[PDB]
Amino acid sequence: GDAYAQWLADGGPSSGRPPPSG
Repeated sequence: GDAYAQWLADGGPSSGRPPPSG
């Protein structure tokens, strides 16, 4: 899913959330 694009924008792992799968 497009959630990964936002996940990286939030600093990736730094954000404090699991990387979306699809």
